Amino acid sequence: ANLAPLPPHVPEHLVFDFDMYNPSNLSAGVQEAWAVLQESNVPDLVWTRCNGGHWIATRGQLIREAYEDYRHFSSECPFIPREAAYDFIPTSMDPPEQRQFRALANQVVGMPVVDKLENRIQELACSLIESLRPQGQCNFTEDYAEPFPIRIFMLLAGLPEEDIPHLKYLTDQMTRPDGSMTFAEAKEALYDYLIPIIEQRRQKPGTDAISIVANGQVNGRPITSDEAKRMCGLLLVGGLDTVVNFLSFSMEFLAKSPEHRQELIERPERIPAACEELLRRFSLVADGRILTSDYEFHGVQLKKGDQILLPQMLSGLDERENAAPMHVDFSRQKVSHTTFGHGSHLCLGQHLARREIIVTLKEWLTRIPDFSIAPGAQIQHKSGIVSGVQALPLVWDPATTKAV
Ligand code: HEM
Repeated sequence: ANLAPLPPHVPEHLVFDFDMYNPSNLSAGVQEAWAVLQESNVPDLVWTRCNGGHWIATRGQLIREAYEDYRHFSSECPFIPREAAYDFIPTSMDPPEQRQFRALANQVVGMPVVDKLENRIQELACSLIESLRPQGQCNFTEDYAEPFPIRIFMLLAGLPEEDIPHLKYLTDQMTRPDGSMTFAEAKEALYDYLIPIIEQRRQKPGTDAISIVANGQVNGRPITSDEAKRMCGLLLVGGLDTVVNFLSFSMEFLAKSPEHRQELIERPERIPAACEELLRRFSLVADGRILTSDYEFHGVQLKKGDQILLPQMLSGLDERENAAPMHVDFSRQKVSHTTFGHGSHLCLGQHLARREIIVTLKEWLTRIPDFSIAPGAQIQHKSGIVSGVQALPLVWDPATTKAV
């Protein structure tokens, strides 16, 4: 059944064979499918024999504690299964070194860059939405959710419009390969692309993200072209699949809940709070760490080299962290989640992501206030490191919409 044999140190009462790439209840919705790990008969910390065999922490308190404890729970191997070539920076690095590359990456996506970009972000959203508005329909995932983050990256990185189809193909192969290329081939292709641009902006710098990363200082010396390509790499792929799929869950829910749409139409000042609460409800990342040594964690013996999945998705859904966690309530006094992670790798794009989400909601709801799922359509989710939405066919009446 693809169950790896149970390591001898793992007690049988801790075994719960969850499959993170194919969970049992997927058709109920992917968050609901993962929430099974939080039923009361399910221990706080379990081992699944799926996918090579690995721990899962199922409660927000454990998830946070392990993300904090990078000395036991290392990022050198963050993906399950173990045999899954990933050299992006700073994602596979622990502190101390991680902190250098992080401060550099922060100069390109940090809050003040985000404030600088806000209306470029709005102008992109408006032109995307305006072109769909008179059609009375779209595949949201395909027609807005994908083109939007990749266009934001071209803006940040100072890259030409004409490169978008090829860059999007390459990033698409990394996360949903059609078979043309291996992951390594897509990566090297991506590197082929970025190397000359980095070399040149080392020499004639702009005020764009590649210029900033190329001309950076690590541990007292300049960044190597290799380190630069591997950072620039993460800056591209880190903001695509997450944003594309998050925007999709959020639009799917809004299309299914006219009352929540109405609330934001009538009170657009609530849109930043609604953004936070959507990020809790439709959280969607689950990566992991590797044990640096033997370690007893909450009464459970963990072995050096064990992988442990620490699902960022699960902290906000945990009923010990938020009451009625499946209920969407834009007025939650305390929205608690780890949707952007927790600890030293906390999402560097978190400020860019919130602006992307806020602007999307504000702009869509004012131009196309009333929209629904396409009659007959059943929305299908998918599950993995980044869970998401397969497609989102939306429809509206063009007469009910505003040219702005
Ligand atoms: C809904 C949108 C997003 C979500 C849910 C999300 C989620 C996450 C999570 C959970 C991590 C930490 C992973 C770990 O600890 O192993 C992370 C890291 C990171 N994210 Fe995001 N992210 C989003 C958007 C973005 C965007 C728009 C960018 C900008 C390009 C970005 C850039 C990064 C980078 C560079 C890291 C590495 C931080 C480090 O290792 O120090 N993210 N993100």
